[PDB]
Amino acid sequence: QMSFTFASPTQVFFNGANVRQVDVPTQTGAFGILAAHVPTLQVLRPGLVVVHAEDGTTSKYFVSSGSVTVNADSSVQLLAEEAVTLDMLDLGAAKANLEKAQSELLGAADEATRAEIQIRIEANEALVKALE
Amino acid sequence: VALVYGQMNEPPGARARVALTGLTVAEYFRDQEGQDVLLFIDNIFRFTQAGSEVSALLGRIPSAVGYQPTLATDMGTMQERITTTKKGSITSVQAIYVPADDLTDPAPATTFAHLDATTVLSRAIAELGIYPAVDPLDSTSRIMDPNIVGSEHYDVARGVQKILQDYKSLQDIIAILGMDELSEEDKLTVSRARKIQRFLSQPFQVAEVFTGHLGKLVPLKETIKGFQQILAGEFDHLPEQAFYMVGPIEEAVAKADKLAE
Amino acid sequence: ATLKDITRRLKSIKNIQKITKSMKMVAAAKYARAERELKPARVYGVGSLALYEKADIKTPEDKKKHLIIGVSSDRGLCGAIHSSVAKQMKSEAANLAAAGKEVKIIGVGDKIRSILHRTHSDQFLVTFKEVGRRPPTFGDASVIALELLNSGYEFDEGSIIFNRFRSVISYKTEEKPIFSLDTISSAESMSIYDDIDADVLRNYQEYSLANIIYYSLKESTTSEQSARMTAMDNASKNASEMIDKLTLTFNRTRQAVITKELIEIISGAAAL
Repeated sequence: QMSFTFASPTQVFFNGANVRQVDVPTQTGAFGILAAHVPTLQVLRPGLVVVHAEDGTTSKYFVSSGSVTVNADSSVQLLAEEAVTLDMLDLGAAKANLEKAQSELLGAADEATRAEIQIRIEANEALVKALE
Repeated sequence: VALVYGQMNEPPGARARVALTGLTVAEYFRDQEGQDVLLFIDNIFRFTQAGSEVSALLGRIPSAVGYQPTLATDMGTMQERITTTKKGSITSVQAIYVPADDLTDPAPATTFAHLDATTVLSRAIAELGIYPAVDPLDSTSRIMDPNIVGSEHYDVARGVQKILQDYKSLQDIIAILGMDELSEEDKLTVSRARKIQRFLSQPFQVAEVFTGHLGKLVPLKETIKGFQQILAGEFDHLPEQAFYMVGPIEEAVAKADKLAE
Repeated sequence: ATLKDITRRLKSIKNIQKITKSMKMVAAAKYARAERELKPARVYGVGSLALYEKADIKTPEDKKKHLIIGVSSDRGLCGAIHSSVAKQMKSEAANLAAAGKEVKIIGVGDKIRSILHRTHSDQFLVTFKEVGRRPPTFGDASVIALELLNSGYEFDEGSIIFNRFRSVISYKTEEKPIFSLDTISSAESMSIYDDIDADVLRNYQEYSLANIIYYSLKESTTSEQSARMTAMDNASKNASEMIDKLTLTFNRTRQAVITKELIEIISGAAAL
């Protein structure tokens, strides 16, 4: 059916395992996936993987960026970039960091600099929305 | 034992005769009882040095590396009086000093021309706990030959020496951790040869007076049976500690039984 | 020889033997670290190669812009690694000399540009430095991707010549297809697939570059440490053999010097 091979440059999750539903939680718009699905290739967001492996398990965790690729025969490659868990995160660092991003966004002048501070502040705000 | 001490403070004329004096006492034991005698010479190099200094004092032009011309002849006289006869079996065990850690020096050249076993004692397997560290891998006996000691004895001895050589190689590999337990055969031969190295120890009767480990005499047939039953995989289900300082193999069985508490 | 000469030679080779055992143990420790790091990065890369194998898009012909990515070590002393990499690189360069033109290349490490100061000293476009000192990570592979993309260059085909790791003793020098422009991708198989718009697929393509470069760097560093441990093991063995031979000739030279001096003194005292 589907093989949800999750990976990240630190470690690998479920590589070669029968999974029933993966909330693939991306930039174009966070969408679930089941076994039979249309094949797709999409990049990720600072966003929120919710995996469900055949038994109603709800394991959610946070992903910086990466890439999802599914084929006809459902081989779900979710190659993330930094995949952290809810047992790994804190709150006040993200709060102070989004305040710093707000201040530097009020201080930005160049378009590349404003784009970097916007992706910084939206990573922080979707991060805190994941936190709370 | 009869002691003949020719001390260093004596002139070399009185030190090149110590081997001759102790050999004369042992030749009394050989030729008037027909006995199995042991001449233990603590040092063959000081015998050669004493003969060298005698022939230096007598005005003879010295030989090669500093020795006497008569080196092989003097070693011939003594080292061929210590041979066996039809009646007795004098046998020299002799502590030997090699100069400059060299084998091609003339005093070890003549000595190894007369030697037979060369058992190594060392500290490496002594710091492995085995007392004393008689190295077998560096001890090349001439009598180790199945035409002389038998096919079973030589088969067991080749098995033991080969399995310890393979353990030394696989010990290097398991120390560098390349395949980390390389195979089941690796772990099997490491367990076997670790048991064998623990089994090469023997409690000695001269160490009985201050250590309670009683000293056993182990005859040849029991050594053959013990190492054959260890190499045959018969006692694989025993711990390695059940072989350290035990005489025969059935007492190693009883030690494994008394350890299982 | 003289006696002090062989004493100097034995001192030198005993030091080289001890330092080569030190390099063997350092290569063993970094090999164990690279091997335990190799387990997640292998699955990551074979997943990327598996999605490009199921989406088995071919290569369009009759175009120019090719790219060879040499990924190997910066500091050598590790065997026949860079020889095989340079051989494969110039073989693909001679194969891409005919009917291809833009064989402008990128490479990492000092050894790749040092083995390329002569044959393709014009065509090496960017070079990297300090690989193989620290273990390879993802953010430095991001630096490689930024110096490939933001330093503006466009390419349609080529290869990422990476040192492939296979075992403790062996290795492999072989390529991976680097599908490069979206037109190579969006030809038929992406038209079968879904959500294959140009920006999403080209951001996917840049991330595929960072993916295969991460896989290549950790594979090459693991092969580096394995072959370096092998080379220092063999060099310690050859140095120990030559220490044994030079100790034998030192001893026979020592005995000859003692016998010569002795014959001179005895000849003097006899001719007196």
